[PDB]
Amino acid sequence: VGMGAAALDALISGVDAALTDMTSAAASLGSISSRIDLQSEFVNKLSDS
Amino acid sequence: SFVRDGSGSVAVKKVDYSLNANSVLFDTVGDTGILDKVYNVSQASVTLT
Amino acid sequence: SFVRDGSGSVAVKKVDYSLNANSVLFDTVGDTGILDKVYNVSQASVTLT
Repeated sequence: VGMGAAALDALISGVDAALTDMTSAAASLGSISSRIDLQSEFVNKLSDS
Repeated sequence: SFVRDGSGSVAVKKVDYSLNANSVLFDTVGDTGILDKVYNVSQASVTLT
Repeated sequence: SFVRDGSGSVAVKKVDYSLNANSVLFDTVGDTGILDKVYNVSQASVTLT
């Protein structure tokens, strides 16, 4: 409220940086989940063997 | 996974996920993390004549 | 328009309009607007700011 149309660009840049960091975190979480799925499949195959 | 080393020993392997200041999502103590960090690409700019 | 720069930057572009001394239509305080001000009238002169 009453920002002044000067620091709004900096606020947008900070919000975008946070959004990019969260997108990277979500990608890392998805990669971890895929790794757990692959590990579970491999462990099941090894136990069967 | 559970791995039995060839040299007569056993161990357990783990998958590590790092909760650093980039994927913390509202650190509960110091408020230092995704919040309060800028890492902004640039700064507010104005073109003058 | 909303413009995302090549080097991972985001900014908002705006179209500017000037109200200096020829498009203000009764300046509130200074009384020096396009109306409510005196115009020099001479054959071989020009008004410079």
